Amino acid sequence: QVQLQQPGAELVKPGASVKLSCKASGYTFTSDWIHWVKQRPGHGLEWIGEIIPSYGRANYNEKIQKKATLTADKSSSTAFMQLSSLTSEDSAVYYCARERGDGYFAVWGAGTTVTVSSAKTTPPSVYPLAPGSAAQTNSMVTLGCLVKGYFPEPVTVTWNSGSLSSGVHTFPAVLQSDLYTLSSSVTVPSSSWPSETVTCNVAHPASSTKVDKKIVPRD
Amino acid sequence: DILLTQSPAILSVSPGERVSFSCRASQSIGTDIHWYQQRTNGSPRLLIKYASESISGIPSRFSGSGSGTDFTLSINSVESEDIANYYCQQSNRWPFTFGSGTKLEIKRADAAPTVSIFPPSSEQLTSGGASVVCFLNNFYPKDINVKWKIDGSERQNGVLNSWTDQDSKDSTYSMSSTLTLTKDEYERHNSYTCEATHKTSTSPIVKSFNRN
Amino acid sequence: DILLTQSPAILSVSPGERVSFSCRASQSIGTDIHWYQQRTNGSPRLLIKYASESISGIPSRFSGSGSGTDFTLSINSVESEDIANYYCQQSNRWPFTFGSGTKLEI
Amino acid sequence: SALHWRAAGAATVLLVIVLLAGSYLAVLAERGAPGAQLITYPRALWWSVETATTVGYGDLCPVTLWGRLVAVVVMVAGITSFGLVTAALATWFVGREQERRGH
Repeated sequence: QVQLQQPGAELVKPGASVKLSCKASGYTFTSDWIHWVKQRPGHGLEWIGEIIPSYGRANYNEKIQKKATLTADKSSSTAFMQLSSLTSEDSAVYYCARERGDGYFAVWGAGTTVTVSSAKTTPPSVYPLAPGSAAQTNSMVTLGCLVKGYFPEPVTVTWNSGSLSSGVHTFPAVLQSDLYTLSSSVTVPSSSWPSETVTCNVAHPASSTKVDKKIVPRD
Repeated sequence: DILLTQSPAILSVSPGERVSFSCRASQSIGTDIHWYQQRTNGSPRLLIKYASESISGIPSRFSGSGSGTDFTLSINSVESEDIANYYCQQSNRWPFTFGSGTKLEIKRADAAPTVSIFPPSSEQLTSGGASVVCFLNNFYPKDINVKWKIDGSERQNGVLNSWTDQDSKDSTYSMSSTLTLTKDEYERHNSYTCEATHKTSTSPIVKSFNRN
Repeated sequence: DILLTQSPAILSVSPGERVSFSCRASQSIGTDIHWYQQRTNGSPRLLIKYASESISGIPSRFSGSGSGTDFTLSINSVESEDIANYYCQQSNRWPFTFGSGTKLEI
Repeated sequence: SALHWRAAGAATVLLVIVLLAGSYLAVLAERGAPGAQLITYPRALWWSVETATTVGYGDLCPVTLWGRLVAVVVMVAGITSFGLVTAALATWFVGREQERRGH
C-alpha cells in the first residue's frame, strides 16, 4: 500500500499561505524523519527540511529563504508543511519522503503541485478524438482525447481506468490566457476497436473532478 | 555544505551498451552516497544506497561503486525503461544534499513518424469552438517540423505545439500540433491538412480531411 | 594563518532583490566565521556569528549559511540602509583574520 | 544475593540503556548543525560505545552543546560502569583470599 499520501494540487494567491499534508502508513519507528523536497519544473531536487515525529523537532535548509514550518500529528500519522507569503518563485512540486534515520530516502510521496497565481480554478473540457471518415487504417488505429481550458496544473490522464497502459502518450500542457490544454493519444490493434471499448479518464485534483469520455467512431 | 557534482549532465548511449554516471563530492564522504531515479512525471525512486548496496525490487542491471569523493552508478545493458533523470544524494554531513542530475538518453534506429489528423468533436462544436488535432507519434531523431494548410494555403495562426520527452517504452519521441479556430472560422473552410517533415524521408508525410 | 577570500569585491543589486556575499577560507574552519557591516564613516557592526546565528537588533532580513571552507551572508530584500562594506572574520585558528571586504551597491 | 555482583549487572543493563538513549539524543542534537557527522543512528550507536569505553577514535564526535552534554553523560556512565565491575572483582578476590586464610 502507498506509504506516503500527498494531495495532488493546491492553488495559492500571491502573498497567501498554504498547508501541505503527507500521511504515512506501513511501519513507523521512533527513529523516522519526514523530509520535504522542492522541485521546480525542469530543475532538480532541493532539500527544504525535516522533522522527527516521535519528538517533534524540525531543521531547515539554511541556504534558502525560510518559507516553511513543519509539524507532525502523531495520533493521525500525518506530517504537515506550512508555506506562507508565497510568490511565483514558490510554484513547484513539493515531495515528502521518509527516512529511517540511516540517511537515504527509502520512500517518496507522489508530490503536491503548488501553483501561485491570481487566476481561478477551472475544470477541463474533455473532447473525443476519433479518426475521420476518409482515414484509412492498417494493423493499428490511433484514438485520443483533448483536455482544454483547465487551471491550474496538473491533470492525470488514463485509458480504461489504467488497464490500457501500452501505446499511450500524454503531451505536456501548453499555457494560453490562464488556461492549460493538452491531448493524450493511444494506439490499439485496429481490429479491437470499436468492438472493445476505449475510454479516457481525466482527473483534475484542483477542482476535485474526474470525468470519463468514451471514444466511439464518428457516425 | 557538501557539493555534489554530476557531469556530464546528459549521457547518450546505444541500446544494450554499458553506461556510467559520475558523482563527485567536494569533500571525502566515505560511502554515504545514494542514487535515485526519476522518470518523466514520476517521483524519485531509490536505486542504490551507500554507494553500492542493492535494494530489493531494483533490476540487478544496476550497480554502484566508489568511495571518498568519486562515485559511479552503472547500468549494464541499458534499455528504454532506463530513460530518466539520475540523482546522487549524500548523508555524511548535515544538511543532506542532492546532485544536479544526469539525464539518460538512448540512441535508437531512425524511425519515421506515424501521423494522424482529427476533426474537431461534435461536443466542442456545440460550445462554439473548433480544434483540429494532429499527432506525429514515435519518431526518431526528435528533430521534426509540422505545417498546416487550410484549403491549400499555409496557416501559422492559432497553432500550438507540444513535444514529449524520449519515451521510456521505445526510445522514440512524439509531438502534437493543435490548430484552434472558432466554429465560424472553421465553418467557412473546406479541407484541413497537417504536414510532417522528417529526416527519414525527403518527401513530407501528410494527412487531410474535408469538413464535409 | 587562515586566508579569507571575499569575491566579488563589489556587488550590484536592484532594490528589494536578494543578495549574497561569499567568503572562502583557505582551510576548513567548521562554522567559526562571523560577519560585520561597516557603513561609510562608521565602525564595524556584528551581523551574524558562527556562520548562521542571529544577533539581537539586526533586521531579520540578514542570514548566513555554510560550513567548512565556503560561507555565505545573505540579505533578502536589499534596501538603501544596507549600502556598506561587509567583512567576514574567522576564529577557528590563531590569529583571528579578516576577509578583504565586499562593497554592496544598489 | 551478593550486592557487588548485583550492582555489576544493574550497571551493565543501565549502560546499555544509556548507549541507546545517547545514540538517539546525539542524532537529535546534532542534526541542524552544519558540518555535523553524528547524524544517523547506526554510527551514533557505534560512537556512543566508542565514547563509553573511552576509546575515542575521532572518526565521529559531537559539535553541538547538547551533543557534548550527551557525550559527557555517556563517558561518565561508561567509566562508572566499568569501574564498578573492577570494584566487584576486587570484592570477590578479597573475600576469597580471606577464605584461603580460614576466615
